Amino acid sequence: KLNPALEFRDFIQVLKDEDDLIEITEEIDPNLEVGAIMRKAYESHLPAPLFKNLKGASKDLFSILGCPAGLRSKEKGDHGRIAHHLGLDPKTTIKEIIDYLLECKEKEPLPPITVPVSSAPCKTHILSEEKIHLQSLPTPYLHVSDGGKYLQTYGMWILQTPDKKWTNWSIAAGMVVDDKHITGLVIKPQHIRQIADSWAAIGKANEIPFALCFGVPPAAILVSSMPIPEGVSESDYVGAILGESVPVVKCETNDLMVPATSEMVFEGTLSLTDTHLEGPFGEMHGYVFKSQGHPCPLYTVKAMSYRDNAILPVSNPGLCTDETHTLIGSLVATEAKELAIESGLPILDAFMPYEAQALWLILKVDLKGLQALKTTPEEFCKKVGDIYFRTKVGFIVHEIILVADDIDIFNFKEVIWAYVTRHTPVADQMAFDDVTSFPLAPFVSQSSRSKTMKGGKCVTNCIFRQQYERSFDYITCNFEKGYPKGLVDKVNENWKRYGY
Amino acid sequence: LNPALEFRDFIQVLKDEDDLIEITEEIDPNLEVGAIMRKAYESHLPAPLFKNLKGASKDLFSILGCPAGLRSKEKGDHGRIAHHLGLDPKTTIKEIIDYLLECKEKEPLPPITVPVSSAPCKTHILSEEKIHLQSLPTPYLHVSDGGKYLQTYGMWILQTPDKKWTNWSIAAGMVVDDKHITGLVIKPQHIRQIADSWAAIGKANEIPFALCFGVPPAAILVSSMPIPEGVSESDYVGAILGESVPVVKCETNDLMVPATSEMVFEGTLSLTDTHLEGPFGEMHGYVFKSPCPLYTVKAMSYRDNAILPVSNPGLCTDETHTLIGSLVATEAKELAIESGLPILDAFMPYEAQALWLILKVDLKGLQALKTTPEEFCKKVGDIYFRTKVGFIVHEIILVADDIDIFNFKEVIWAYVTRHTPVADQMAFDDVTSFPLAPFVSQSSRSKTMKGGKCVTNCIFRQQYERSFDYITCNFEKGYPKGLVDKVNENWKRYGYK
Ligand SMILES: Cc1cc2c3c(c1C)C(C)(C)CC=[N+]3c1c([nH]c(=O)[nH]c1=O)N2C[C@H](O)[C@H](O)[C@H](O)COP(=O)(O)O
Ligand SMILES: Cc1cc2c3c(c1C)C(C)(C)CC=[N+]3c1c([nH]c(=O)[nH]c1=O)N2C[C@H](O)[C@H](O)[C@H](O)COP(=O)(O)O
Ligand SMILES: [K+]
Ligand SMILES: [Mn+2]
Ligand SMILES: [Mn+2]
Ligand SMILES: [Mn+2]
Repeated sequence: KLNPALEFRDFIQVLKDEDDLIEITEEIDPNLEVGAIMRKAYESHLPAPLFKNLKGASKDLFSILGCPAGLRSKEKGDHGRIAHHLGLDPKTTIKEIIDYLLECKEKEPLPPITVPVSSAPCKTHILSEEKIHLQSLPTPYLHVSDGGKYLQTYGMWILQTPDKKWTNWSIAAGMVVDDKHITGLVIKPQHIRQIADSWAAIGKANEIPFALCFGVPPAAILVSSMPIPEGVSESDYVGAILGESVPVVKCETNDLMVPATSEMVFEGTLSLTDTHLEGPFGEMHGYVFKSQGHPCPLYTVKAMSYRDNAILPVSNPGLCTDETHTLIGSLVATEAKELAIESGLPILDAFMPYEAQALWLILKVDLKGLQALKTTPEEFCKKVGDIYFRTKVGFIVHEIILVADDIDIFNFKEVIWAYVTRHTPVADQMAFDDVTSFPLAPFVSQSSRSKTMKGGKCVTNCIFRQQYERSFDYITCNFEKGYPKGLVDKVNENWKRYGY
Repeated sequence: LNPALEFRDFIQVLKDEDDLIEITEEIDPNLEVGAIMRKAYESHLPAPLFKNLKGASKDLFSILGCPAGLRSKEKGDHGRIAHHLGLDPKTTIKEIIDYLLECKEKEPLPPITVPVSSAPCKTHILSEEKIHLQSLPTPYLHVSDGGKYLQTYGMWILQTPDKKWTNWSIAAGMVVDDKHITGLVIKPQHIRQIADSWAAIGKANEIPFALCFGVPPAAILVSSMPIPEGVSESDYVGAILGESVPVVKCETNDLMVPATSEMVFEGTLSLTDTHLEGPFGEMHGYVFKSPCPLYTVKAMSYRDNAILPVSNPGLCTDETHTLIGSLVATEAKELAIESGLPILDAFMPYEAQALWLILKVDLKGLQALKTTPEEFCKKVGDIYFRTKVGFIVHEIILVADDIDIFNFKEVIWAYVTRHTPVADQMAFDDVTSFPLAPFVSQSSRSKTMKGGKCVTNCIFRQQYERSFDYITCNFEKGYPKGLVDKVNENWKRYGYK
């Protein structure tokens, strides 16, 4: 019996059973080759590559699994890979996946369970400080012009507060610096930064304990990507999704708990006072820019542990569609739907289209609910923007687009139609000048707005004026919706006989 | 086969390409014609030729639908459009546009009168009391249309009182009763400009016209193109064809009609005698439940087994996008060259329902102007939105020369990643609005008819000044060609099926 949500290796096996994984046995260079193969597979929605013979590898360190949450063909279920991180039927839609995650918020949180070390495959091999050699690993060089090799693209950073009440799991990119050090972005408003600032506040900025875990339970890596509330430990919600506690063991060199079935675990201390230049790194909007960036904190690795024949999962970001659109975007959408429900807005669904590179959040609006409020477009846009852009859930989003409930927001052909035909350029767009800008957006990073970090965000009204007051019946001029059902069925029936 | 010159040769070349289905079973012109057309358009399928319409006579008529719809890439996807011009069927939309511009530099060839005996449009001739427009199997195209639309891919002919300008153009035309048709006749369209000349000398109620169906395909393409005022479209159609269009006189007035037209209607137009028109399903995808001039039909002439060509507008992609959009883009490129802007290409993406005009900028030419985003956006908007060529266009989008503007994947990528919402958009408040845009028609801007247009800057600030090298993070552009080729070569050996 396979349990893909609880075991990374069972997740591999079910993708094999669905012919959605290719074991590549010939020699592949971690320098560019891995990365280009991944981009080709993401962009035509093809099977996930599993590289078994990397140039420079040892028997144990490591294989690479690329594209762990890319899209695949509609026949097998196109979001199948996502659905298997949650233990759901491979044909489940992304609307359904979202509404499942919201149901699991109502279930009892189950905290992790400690198990004996001999039951943790992550403890099979252990390396102390003098045996750590990060430059000897077959780490990938993923994009032309990247500043280094990125070991950490699909692992889980684990940090805990000084008072021990909140342990955080999240994903952020991590670059190998030298034989013992990794560096990466630690920016507001992310929780990794909030926890580090709390270590600085009690005098320990140069010695923050961390763990970095690869090939965790798939449900854990997906909740690592999700912006749940401050103070809530990811592990307890992951337990609710699994229906059982995640099994964990303690680190060798600190008090943190790591999943027992991890492929690889790195441990150490993070310093906010000892910094290094990071990047460049190809990013979720499709670009490598040569900008040297701010200097970033340094992670010092002091121990590692791993399984026999260990597998590193990898994400290679860029043009749609990859994990930075299917996870970051759809998990912002999950929490955006939750926020509409708690603040009383009449939203049926939310979604971040892949074609818009996770910059556009579409809200599908219930028209009876909207009419009950007896409001105007100007007041509704302000209320919505104030809810979303002044909170952490809104951070990556630069344009919020409001459409009526006759639009399938999960179909980008319906969304681009409503966008160009139902909003007046400029006049139907409300600017928010004083809110936090998203620094990765290229129109921000490559402007003066990078110095100031405020504004450039908008709410765009694609709801007709009459739709705020009452019913408004119009015909949509295509085959499926423009003609009555009986005629559609008759044309579909006689299609062959006509001569097609 | 000369498909640019003969409508029946166009139908045959489509037969030879398996791009035409002769439908022989009985089909109702009430909704069924329309629905079949929509299904064909939307999956880029072969054009339906309806041979046995309920209510038809032997001669009046069949319907060809989807004459400038898209087809499979294997056959050439703009093949139908290339055939209107006599070009190879795999010619790209880029090459089609550039061909139309090269044809502006050839010598115009005015029409040539031929004998009435050699002219098929004269095979059958009806006099005034033999006109019965309600006995034609005219299509009822969209649910909630305000009536039956006979004129959707025919050619209106109007001439100035001095005889020096003959205009050919397309505009929708709805049957009102047994003798009368009504259509939109609006500024700034040449048909309104010419009608107003007749009103100015006291003949607003008796303007001669003709209406022709199944014209030479090159003529129906130019009829949809905004060429300059006072140029008779016939003369440029001649330059395109490499010969004069062959024409014959109308029975009841002095206008000349193409000799091979399937059907010709003749009469007088009145601007002061109005009737309710519409609603009609339109180029942006809607019928809304929301008073135009009257055309009096006084004579008709037609071929044996005549064929009415039909366009049914709606969602992308149909003739309102492949012709109206691309021919605005053709004239938009001509205006850039004439005004001196650094534009390599222009296109109106079909996905944006012909509301978006994308302009591909040459960065060395832009850098040579020593300008800013604010000043360039003003310069571009002032050229386009204040002239007839910019009439349908509500957003102009400026991109650099690394974007293929003919591929909508790269357009939407550039759009969302390279402009700051609002701050990088310049509103034009005092220019004329397109009254068909749904955001205009369903707001109080329907009554003012000004504003709601903008130029959106999608060129990075540094690209106005100098080189700017970044990597595009996909497979074919992100990696060296050698490595791209190596991966493609070994793809099957890895295990991909
Ligand atoms: C799935 C995923 C999420 C990335 C991500 C990537 C992936 C594959 C990469 C590694 C390919 C590239 C860039 N990533 C970063 C990122 N957030 C961040 O602060 N820095 C990052 O470097 N994220 C988002 C981050 O995981 C979410 O915002 C979480 O909500 C953070 O958790 P938190 O709410 O506990 O802070
Ligand atoms: C190809 C095509 C073009 C339509 C058109 C359609 C098609 C199929 C229809 C019939 C399906 C629906 C609506 N159309 C109208 C329209 N222009 C207009 O003034 N009224 C219209 O009703 N046009 C565009 C018109 O032909 C262009 O604006 C020309 O440039 C007009 O020529 P002009 O420069 O000589 O005035
Ligand atoms: K998280
Ligand atoms: Mn968190
Ligand atoms: Mn004209
Ligand atoms: Mn014309």
